[PDB]
This record gives sequence, structure tokens and C-alpha cells, in this order.
Amino acid sequence: KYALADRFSFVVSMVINSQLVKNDDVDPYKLESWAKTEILAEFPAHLS
Amino acid sequence: IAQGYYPRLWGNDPLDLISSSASPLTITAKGGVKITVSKQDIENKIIA
Repeated sequence: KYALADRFSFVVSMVINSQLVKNDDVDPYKLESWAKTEILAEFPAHLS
Repeated sequence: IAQGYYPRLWGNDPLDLISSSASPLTITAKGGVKITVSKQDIENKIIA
């Protein structure tokens, strides 16, 4: 079913270095969720 | 509070406990970034 899902129509891949979240006091998953919330407002509507 | 006793906040040394890694006070910004400050910084900002 992963192969049946459309993966090329209006999809963008963001490849990010993981050194940024390498820190003792940084929770990557909570920080990642916040970044998506901040970006969502200006993100294009018809994109993933 | 039991008779003959009064509540003391965060033990003998409060500021040391707050600056500790096992601090009961947890401050988080940007969703997943932990904030830690040395005891001297908190002492400087306290006004007599």
C-alpha cells in the first residue's frame, strides 16, 4: 500500500542535517513540531 | 502543614536547586528547548 500511495503529485522533500538537533537540552521531536507550526502559516496550501 | 511547622520552599538552598539538573522547576521555550542558568546569574538578577 505504500507503493499505491501517490508520492509525486505536489510533494516536496526537505533534507535536513541532523547536527542541528544534536544538543543535550534540545528535544528534537518537540522542537520539530514547533517548527512545522511556525512554518505552516506561510506554506503553500496545495503542497505536502 | 502540620502543627508547629512552616513550609520552606525548595530546601536550604533554593537557587542552587533551581540551577541543578534535578530541578523541580522546568522552563521550556520553542516547544522543545530546555533553559538552564547558573546560580550566579539568578543571584545577580535578584534585587535587594
